[PDB]
Amino acid sequence: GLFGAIAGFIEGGWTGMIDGWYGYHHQNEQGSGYAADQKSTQNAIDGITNKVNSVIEKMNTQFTAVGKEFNNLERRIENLNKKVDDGFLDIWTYNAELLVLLENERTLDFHDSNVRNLYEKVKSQLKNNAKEIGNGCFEFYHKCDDACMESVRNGTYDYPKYSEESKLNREEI
Amino acid sequence: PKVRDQAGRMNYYWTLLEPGDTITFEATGNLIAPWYAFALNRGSGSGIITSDAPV
Ligand SMILES: *[C@@H]1O[C@H](CO)[C@@H](O[C@@H]2O[C@H](CO)[C@@H](O[C@@H]3O[C@H](CO)[C@@H](O)[C@H](O[C@H]4O[C@H](CO)[C@@H](O)[C@H](O)[C@@H]4O)[C@@H]3O)[C@H](O)[C@H]2NC(C)=O)[C@H](O)[C@H]1NC(C)=O
Repeated sequence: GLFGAIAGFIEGGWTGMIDGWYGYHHQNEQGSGYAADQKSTQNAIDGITNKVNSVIEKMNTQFTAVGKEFNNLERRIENLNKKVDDGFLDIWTYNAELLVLLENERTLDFHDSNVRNLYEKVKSQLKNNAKEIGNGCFEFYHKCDDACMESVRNGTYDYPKYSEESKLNREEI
Repeated sequence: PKVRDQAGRMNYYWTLLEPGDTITFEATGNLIAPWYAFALNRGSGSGIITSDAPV
C-alpha cells in the first residue's frame, strides 16, 4: 500500500461487510455489525466506472481488415505489407498490456487512498473523545449508542456534546 | 511443358467497363470471347477469407 492503509496499518479485509468497498465496524453494548460508507463507496464506484469507460472509448472498434494477396514478383511489397501489419500489431499489443499494468497500480492506489481519507476524516472528528487503538480503530472515551454510531458515519458527530464526558474519563488514565 | 496435358497456354484477362463505355474486340484468331459478363454492385467492408470452418 503506497498509502500505507491497505495491507498496511489496516491489515485485513472484512468478508463480513458486503454493503460496499469502504465501511466501518462497530460494537456498542447494544450489539455489533458492519455499515459501508455511501459517499466514499459511491464515489469510488463512479470514478472507477468512468475509468474503465474512458479507457475503452479510446479504442475505436476494429473494422473489416482482410489481408492482401501478392504474386511472386511482388515479394518486396508483400514484405512491406507484412511489416506494416506486424508493426501495428506490436504497437497495439504493447499499448494494451502496458496500460493495463500501469493502470492497475493506479487503481489499487486509489482504493488505498480513499480508505486513508476516510480514517483521517473520522480521526479529525473525534480527537480527544477517543484514542488510536490500532488497525484503523478508535476507542470511545465516552459511551455511545447505535443512533450515535450513525452520527459518525454521518460526518456530523458532535464533538462538544461528548467532550465534557470524555474529558473526565480520559483524565483518569 | 505439358500442364494438365496441354503444351498450349491461355491467358485470362479482365477489365471494368464503365457505365457508358463501349468495349470492342477485334481478332483474326486466338480470342477466347466473353460469353457471360457481370454487372457489379459495390458494397463495402466485405472481403475474402480463407477458412475451413462450416457455414
Ligand atoms: C478440379 O480440381 C481437381 C483437383 O482437386 C482436379 O482433379 C485433380 O487433377 C489432377 C490433374 O488431373 C489429378 O492428378 C493427376 O492424376 C493422374 C491420374 O492418376 C496422373 O496421371 C497425373 O500425373 C501426370 O500429369 C501430371 C501433370 O499434370 C504430372 O505431374 C505427372 O508426372 C503425370 O504426367 C496427375 O497427377 C488428380 O488426380 C485430381 N485430383 C483429384 C482429387 O481427383 C480436377 O481436374 C479439377 N477440375 C477442373 C475442371 O479444373
